[PDB]
Amino acid sequence: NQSSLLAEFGDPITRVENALQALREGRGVLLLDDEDRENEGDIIYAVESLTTAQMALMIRECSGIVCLCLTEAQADRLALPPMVVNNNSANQTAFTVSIEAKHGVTTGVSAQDRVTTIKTAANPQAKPEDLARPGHVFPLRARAGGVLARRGHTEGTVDLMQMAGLQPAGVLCELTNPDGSMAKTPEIIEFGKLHNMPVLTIEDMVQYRIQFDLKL
Amino acid sequence: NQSSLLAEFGDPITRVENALQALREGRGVLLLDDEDRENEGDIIYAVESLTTAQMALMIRECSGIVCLCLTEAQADRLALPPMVVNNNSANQTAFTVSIEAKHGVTTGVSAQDRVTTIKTAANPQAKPEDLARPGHVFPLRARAGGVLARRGHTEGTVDLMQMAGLQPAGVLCELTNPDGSMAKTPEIIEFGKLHNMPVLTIEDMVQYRIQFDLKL
Ligand SMILES: O=C(CO)[C@H](O)[C@H](O)COP(=O)(O)O
Ligand SMILES: O=C(CO)[C@H](O)[C@H](O)COP(=O)(O)O
Repeated sequence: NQSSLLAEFGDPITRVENALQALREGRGVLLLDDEDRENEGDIIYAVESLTTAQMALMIRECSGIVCLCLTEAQADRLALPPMVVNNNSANQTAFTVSIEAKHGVTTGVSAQDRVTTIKTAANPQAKPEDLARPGHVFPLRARAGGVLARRGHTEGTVDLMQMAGLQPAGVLCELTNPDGSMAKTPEIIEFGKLHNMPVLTIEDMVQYRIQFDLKL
Repeated sequence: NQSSLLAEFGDPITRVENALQALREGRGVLLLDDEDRENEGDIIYAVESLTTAQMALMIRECSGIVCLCLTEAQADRLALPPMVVNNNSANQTAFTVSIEAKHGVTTGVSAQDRVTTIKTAANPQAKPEDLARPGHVFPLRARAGGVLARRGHTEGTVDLMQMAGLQPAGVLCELTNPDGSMAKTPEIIEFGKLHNMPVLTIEDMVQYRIQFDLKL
């Protein structure tokens, strides 16, 4: 089972604390949502410490559709409305229009270029004109309340940054097996051991936020 | 130089003919745009013969942002308007809203799921309701006239299918080096030898279409 498989990463509180410390150290984490939801594990990195090598790993090992999780306030500052008015995706994934840094990039898709765009968008002083649309980074609007309002990786990403005392922006991408199928828990666990990345779940975060009374 | 490097794939007419034959055989090709444009090589596959293994290779080896090149007529049939009204991307890349098959998929990102979405969208009998929006496949509207009107990989993709007598839909994705930088011509050539994929350029296609008087 999953509870049993994740036991070696510690108990739920420990899994959360280890993930937060990894982010504070500039390392990535692996976040699983509910088994009855997507049942997928995303690599998560903080934007603050994001490097080209970390983006290259996401591209190499994940779906390649690398998303930028923002607060509603930051997406509003950037003038990024939802990509679609009537979202009928299964989870109502909150894609805004896609973005490219207006300056400092070329075609936008290289690992370096994606980082430039992400840092440009996540800048607390950013303005809409700093970003061209469309582009090759995919922002996502986290719901107010985080994982206590919506049990998505989007909310998990922003909550992890806030809980770790980091600027409230992170990137995510779904871990993919070489044959193109999506990684499930055993493969996620093995990837996290290989890359020294903590694994935790949305359920871990929810019970952690409830018990420590963690508004954000 | 590039002319010299591609000489081993044949002369320009031969490079085009070999690419067309590969597509007819269900194989992929590598298309380079102008050195002074993106200077990137895209893997191209025909939708008609697209397999999970081909999609997995694109995800593994390319940017992961896999695009579906459609005619204007097919995008209109699907009710896919441009993603952004005032496109200010550098090349005015003609992204529509992103799409997911409404049925037959789960999270949409697995290689199989992307193929299901692509085949669903490319179906000559498709209807808008067959696709959820947003999603994890990125359609692109090819300009009328193809590479004789716009020298993009988008037009190259649809033109190649039409020139090969295939249904006029193809997928593309930018070849990426493991370190996250974008592949340039020497790496593209080496990838095409490794994977038995012909390499050709947009310039090859333009002069080919002009000289053989090829409306499409
Ligand atoms: O679609 C996705 C990104 O492209 C993934 O599902 C991502 O994990 C965000 O979605 P959510 O917040 O719904 O879990
Ligand atoms: O952005 C892209 C896809 O995401 C690439 O540039 C793609 O090759 C299509 O663009 P174009 O037709 O302008 O060459």
